[PDB]
Amino acid sequence: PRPPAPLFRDPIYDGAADPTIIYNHLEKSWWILYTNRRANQKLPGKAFMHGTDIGIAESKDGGRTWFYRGTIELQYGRGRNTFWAPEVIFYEGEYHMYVSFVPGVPQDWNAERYILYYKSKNLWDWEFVCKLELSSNKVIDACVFQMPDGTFRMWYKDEADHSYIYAAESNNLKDWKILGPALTDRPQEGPNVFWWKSKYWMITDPWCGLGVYSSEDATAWHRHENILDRPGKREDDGQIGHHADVLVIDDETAYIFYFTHPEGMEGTEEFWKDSKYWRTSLQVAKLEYVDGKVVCDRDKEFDFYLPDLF
Ligand SMILES: [Ca+2]
Ligand SMILES: [Mg+2]
Repeated sequence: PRPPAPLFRDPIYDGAADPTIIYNHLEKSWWILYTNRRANQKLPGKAFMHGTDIGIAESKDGGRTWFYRGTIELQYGRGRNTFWAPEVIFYEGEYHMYVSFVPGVPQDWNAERYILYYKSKNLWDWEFVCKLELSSNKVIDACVFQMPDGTFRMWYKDEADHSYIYAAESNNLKDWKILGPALTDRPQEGPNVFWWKSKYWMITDPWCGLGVYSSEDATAWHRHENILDRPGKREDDGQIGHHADVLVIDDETAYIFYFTHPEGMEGTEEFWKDSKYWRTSLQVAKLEYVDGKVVCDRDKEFDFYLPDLF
């Protein structure tokens, strides 16, 4: 059947955003990990975006039904801090998380941002490995893809360099070498790289729907039309899509997980003055390949199924 719409709302703060989907091999279930903004609280300034943990949504029926399981509450030093937009990959029997960190609970954008590396055997329990040394101390929104020579490539947003997408590389998943700016066409965030239809694709969030790029080498990018830039008809899908994660099932089947601010009015003073605008909803849509380009009709019915990985 068609996926649920919305796919999922967080039942603690209703601030589900920046979804990353990961198969839980031990419990044989699909997990979505998400930034949980404190969206249903009456808070000063931009506080609702901060003091965040990672929420867990689980499906045992291939994504037809989702249930909140709880939080991943990470620690980096002392106090109440901010955790954003985890990347999680399974590799050599372990889960590898690249999570964005903001010190304390800011009420504005006047703070550093780091990417931190945590590891887990079971997706519940995480051990701190290290802080990544990237191009600045204002870096967020890691995504990782393993290249054919075995080297892992990372993309992230550098807010200290015009909010451009940067690339880095690692052979051991711990130590990362800066490759430099990957995209210098526009400020954007939430990079997501995948392989499909014999090409590399990057999805970005330039805040007017999602950017779409293709590459033969995951270095030289060719820009295509945005997706999820027009309102959808489904419940809570009537606004631009944000910060996506792509799951490739097979050569014909790829799903895009994203979030909306369903009440809209982003980019206005009204957004910050009325907490009704703060809530976010997870969504899924099906990617298509038309005239050599990845496209998406968020309104088109499809039979959503997330099979167990064997
Ligand atoms: Ca991401
Ligand atoms: Mg992913």
